[PDB]
Amino acid sequence: GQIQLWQFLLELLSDSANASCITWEGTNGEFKMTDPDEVARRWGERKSKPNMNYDKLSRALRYYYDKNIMTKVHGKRYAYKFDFHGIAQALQP
Amino acid sequence: GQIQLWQFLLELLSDSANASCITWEGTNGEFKMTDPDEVARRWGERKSKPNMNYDKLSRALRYYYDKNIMTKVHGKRYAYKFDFHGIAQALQP
Ligand SMILES: [Co+2]
Ligand SMILES: [Co+2]
Repeated sequence: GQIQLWQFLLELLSDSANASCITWEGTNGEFKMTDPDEVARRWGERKSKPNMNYDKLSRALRYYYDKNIMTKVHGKRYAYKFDFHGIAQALQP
Repeated sequence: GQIQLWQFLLELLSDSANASCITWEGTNGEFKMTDPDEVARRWGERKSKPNMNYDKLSRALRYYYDKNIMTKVHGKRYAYKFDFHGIAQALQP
């Protein structure tokens, strides 16, 4: 059904078989997209939106910064951090 | 519906109207039970297990240590920390 981008990333992150494109790395919440192109592609497939690429995926994450769901780590690139404040709220109907 | 203990605490944590019994405090994932007795009571009601109390609630959480869902902050009391490793896995069917 209707799965959301943040949920998709935790799905990918939940299995180290996906490490070639995405993996936890760092302290609580921190991950890196080892292949952002591949992560965008897989999302596009899942949400049957085959116009999806990395630029569009990066834009959609921007929405999540103001919701406190996650935040981009400035300085590093392709690095991000899930925040429990917003995730706990996003987890609610 | 049938809801899980870790799921229940995130629900409570999602709303600061519950601060009198449970609140985020600290860095990513860190929380403390301002009223552990109240938290156990509300759980018992939710899972229709009216034998529930703090001692049993703290037992149930110990299960989550080896699942990496959460950990107890040693040296403090009633302080805990949700881990995104285990949570990402717990969200999976
Ligand atoms: Co936060
Ligand atoms: Co961890």
